[PDB]
Amino acid sequence: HDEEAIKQTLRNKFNYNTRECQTINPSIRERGVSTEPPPSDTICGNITQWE
Amino acid sequence: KAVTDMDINELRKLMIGKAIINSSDMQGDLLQEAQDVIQSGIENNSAPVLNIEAACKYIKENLDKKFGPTWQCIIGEGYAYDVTVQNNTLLFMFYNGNLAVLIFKS
Repeated sequence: HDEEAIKQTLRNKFNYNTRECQTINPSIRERGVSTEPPPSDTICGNITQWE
Repeated sequence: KAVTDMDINELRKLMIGKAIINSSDMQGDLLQEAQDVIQSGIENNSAPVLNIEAACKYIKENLDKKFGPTWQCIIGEGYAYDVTVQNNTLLFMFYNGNLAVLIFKS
């Protein structure tokens, strides 16, 4: 057996185990929100003693 | 007697607690809270001689704490004004006698 083969032979399924791990990520989303204050109206009031 | 006996001087002297509302544009529940506070405040600050500035200062401070930061109310014997206000933020009520009160939220 060659030294390179022995190095490959040294690694074993029980000897080396590979596991793939990922972190859950929420999908990116784009949303547009517009806010506009309540409508305002002009009011004119005249008060007199008789009224 | 009755209405014929009653005179303008007599009517003012006979009742000083009568409340008359001329213009309403604010929600009724909101108006009830405002009407009780304004009537109580004006009588307390009326003093020996009624002060227009004194009544407004008490009303302005109470209204700002009660609802919103910028609240403007003006009371005068007679006046003409054009005011732009937010929906359901203006209440107009005049007290018995020559007293006109205007309160609005800006």
